[PDB]
Amino acid sequence: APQETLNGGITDMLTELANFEKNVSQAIHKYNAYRKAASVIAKYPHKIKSGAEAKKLPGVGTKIAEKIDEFLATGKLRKLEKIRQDDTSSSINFLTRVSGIGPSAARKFVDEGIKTLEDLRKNEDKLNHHQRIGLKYFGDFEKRIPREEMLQMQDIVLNEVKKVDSEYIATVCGSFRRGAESSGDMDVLLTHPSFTSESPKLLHQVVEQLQKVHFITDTLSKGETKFMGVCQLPSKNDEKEYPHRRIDIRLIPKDQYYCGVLYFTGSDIFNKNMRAHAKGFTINEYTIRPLGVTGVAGEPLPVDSEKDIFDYIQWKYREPKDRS
DNA sequence: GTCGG
DNA sequence: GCTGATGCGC
DNA sequence: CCGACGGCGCATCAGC
Ligand SMILES: Nc1nc(=O)n([C@@H]2CS[C@H](COP(=O)(O)OP(=O)(O)OP(=O)(O)O)O2)cc1F
Ligand SMILES: [Ca+2]
Ligand code: NA
Ligand code: NA
Ligand code: NA
Ligand code: NA
Ligand code: NA
Repeated sequence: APQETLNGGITDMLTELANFEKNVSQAIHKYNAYRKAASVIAKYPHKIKSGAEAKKLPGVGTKIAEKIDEFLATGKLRKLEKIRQDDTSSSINFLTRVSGIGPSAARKFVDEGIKTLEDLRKNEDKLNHHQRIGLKYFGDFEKRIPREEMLQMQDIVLNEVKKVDSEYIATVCGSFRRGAESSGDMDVLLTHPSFTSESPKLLHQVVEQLQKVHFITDTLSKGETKFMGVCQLPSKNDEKEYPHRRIDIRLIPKDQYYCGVLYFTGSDIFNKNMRAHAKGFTINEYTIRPLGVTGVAGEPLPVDSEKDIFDYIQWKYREPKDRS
């Protein structure tokens, strides 16, 4: 992609606006509007000279064009400069960095004068379990995970899953599967021949084994098909500890596995494109369905490889590396 | 906020 | 007790 | 003008 020195001032401005819309205004559609605009501008291979120029791009409209004109004329946006100074809004925005504190919790905290991590720390009884864990690992959860460490993590997960039952299949998806040099977390998809579209404790026994070997250290949420938690690589006799990392584990039916793998591999942006580009078809995380004459989705087609799904749409098979 | 019925 | 709604992360 | 904009699983809240 183009160098960030091209339009980084504009992209950074739009992303900061997007965050205030999500976290303070609770205006999720304006957050996505600003993100879309920032993304289309990030990809534009020219230094923008005017709001009119940017307005030609899809997702940039009248108001972002006007903001780009103020930014180019002054190096700032009055509106952003003001909200950055605002103790209430800045504090709400900041607290949403804690995993489990969304815009609603953040506002409620700030309204009670709880505005900093220090205030959260003093008020543990006002936090739910997930929020306590997000606070405990605030710094670690914002660190990226080098690929080297992801491989070590993958080694542990695959070894322990097979130890519980050698018929499991486990696949690390997300940016790792796309060969990224670092990841934000570990996404694991799990299946087992006994669990299909029509069919005990298959997710639990895996989570329990990873806990028994002290890889999984905390649990954010855990149901029959989705686990969200925290893990940590072991360190040698005295290296400093590794950071705690986020890990998800999803149990998916065997006959929907490849649609699962495709979906959770991503990127989010690739999937949107692959879905939008689907001829008389609709693809979700579970299935690929042929749309009828009226646009109604019919029955799921059988799938025994990611490629089958590319075939159905006559889409040129991209490998995970090329789904960016 | 942007798009498009 | 329970159902359904909302918040949340992704 | 005005509605769509992603949808899922789990934790927790609101209310019967
Ligand atoms: N909000 C999201 N909704 C999605 O459907 N997705 C889908 C399902 S998961 C897949 C991309 O996965 P992630 O969200 O794990 O992001 P990633 O692994 O590509 O990136 P990162 O290394 O986790 O930062 O695309 C992603 C989202 F972030
Ligand atoms: Ca991920
Ligand atoms: Na609002
Ligand atoms: Na435009
Ligand atoms: Na948060
Ligand atoms: Na109810
Ligand atoms: Na993820």
